[PDB]
Amino acid sequence: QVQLQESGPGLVKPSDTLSLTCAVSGYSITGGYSWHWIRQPPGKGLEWMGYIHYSGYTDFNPSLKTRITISRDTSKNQFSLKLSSVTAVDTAVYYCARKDPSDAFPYWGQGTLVTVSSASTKGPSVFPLAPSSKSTSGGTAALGCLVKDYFPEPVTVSWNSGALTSGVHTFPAVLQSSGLYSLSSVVTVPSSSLGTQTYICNVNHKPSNTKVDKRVEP
Amino acid sequence: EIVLTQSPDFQSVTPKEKVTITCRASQSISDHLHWYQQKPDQSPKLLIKYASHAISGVPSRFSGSGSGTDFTLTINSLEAEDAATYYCQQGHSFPLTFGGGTKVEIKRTVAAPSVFIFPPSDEQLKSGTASVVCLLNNFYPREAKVQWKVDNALQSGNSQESVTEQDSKDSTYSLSSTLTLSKADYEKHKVYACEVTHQGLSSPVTKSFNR
Repeated sequence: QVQLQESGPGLVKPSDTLSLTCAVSGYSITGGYSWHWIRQPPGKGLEWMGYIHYSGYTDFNPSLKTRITISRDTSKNQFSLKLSSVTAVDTAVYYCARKDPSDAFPYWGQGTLVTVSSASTKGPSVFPLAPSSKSTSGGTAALGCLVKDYFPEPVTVSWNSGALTSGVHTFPAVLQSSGLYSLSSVVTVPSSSLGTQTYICNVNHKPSNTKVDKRVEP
Repeated sequence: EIVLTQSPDFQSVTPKEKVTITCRASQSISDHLHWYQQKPDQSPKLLIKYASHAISGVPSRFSGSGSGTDFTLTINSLEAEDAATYYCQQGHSFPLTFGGGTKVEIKRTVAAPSVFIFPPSDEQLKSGTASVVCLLNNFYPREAKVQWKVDNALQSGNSQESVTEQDSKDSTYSLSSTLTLSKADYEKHKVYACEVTHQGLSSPVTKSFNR
């Protein structure tokens, strides 16, 4: 088990330079293999960016070479990525990946999304979608969170700290006319559980440092 | 720059059926082609190596074959599990390259939307705007139409939809339509209706509320 974990500011302004680090745990970046950066534009497909070898040797994809560098801290078990003079084309999800000689990628990080705009971060407001039924109905009721007026992507929504998983649908964010994002998260429950159990949405927007719990009740 | 071209680009497969996917390289990479699966919001998952070798911890379901310029991946028995998009990758020379992907959708039986309507909360309301949302839960196919009615006046250009990804267990879609109005505009009216038109629904459904 290796573990790749990328961090970096998720919003960087255009013409500025994007910096990302991959913390690697459970294996040594100087032990072997190659350490790669790959990005995926939203809606698009994977573009391979460059890499650094266990030796410290690096190489890159052209169409990026003249604006991109990659370095490492062996003392910290991390390699890094610098992409200068950034434009909207660079709005993507960035992945850490450890490549074998195959040369295939068995291990990847979760991906971190960087979006490139001059616009400011906006923490969201959270409103409840009251359950469709009472606890004496005896069928299924639906209740949700509505996360509204935030920038940038992404926001994360779980129910009851993550104990509640089944029947949960989180809709992709929809870019509003004000250029602010917005989504809803809904859950369907047996109606009888409305009088026996409390549903909380946990809404999480790192870029504004916002963590909100909303108790959804009638 | 070896360029890779996959086929098809989108594909609709009935459950428990075979999915074939093909790559066409621009020169002979022989052995050196891998296949990844990517469900949405997740990192890709290696499926096939070299280009017919199986990964450990990967269903016997999946398999690959091909050489030089043409390669084929096959899922022998489509499972809901397999609602992803498939990539091939070339390992013959740098730069490293992936195909455009192949979205595979699972064509399950028709399901009918479960419709729900939600008044805007009084916290949001007290803040000037009112959002009324209509949840169409668990349906197939993806296609459906949602008509807002306010006091029977047909609303246009003030709504917005979002549609979820294909469920990985029952393979159905959910939809959300959001009507946004001014708080002033909100109580100039009494009835609010989400009218739903869909294939699995013999006649259109309307869900509403008052006050």
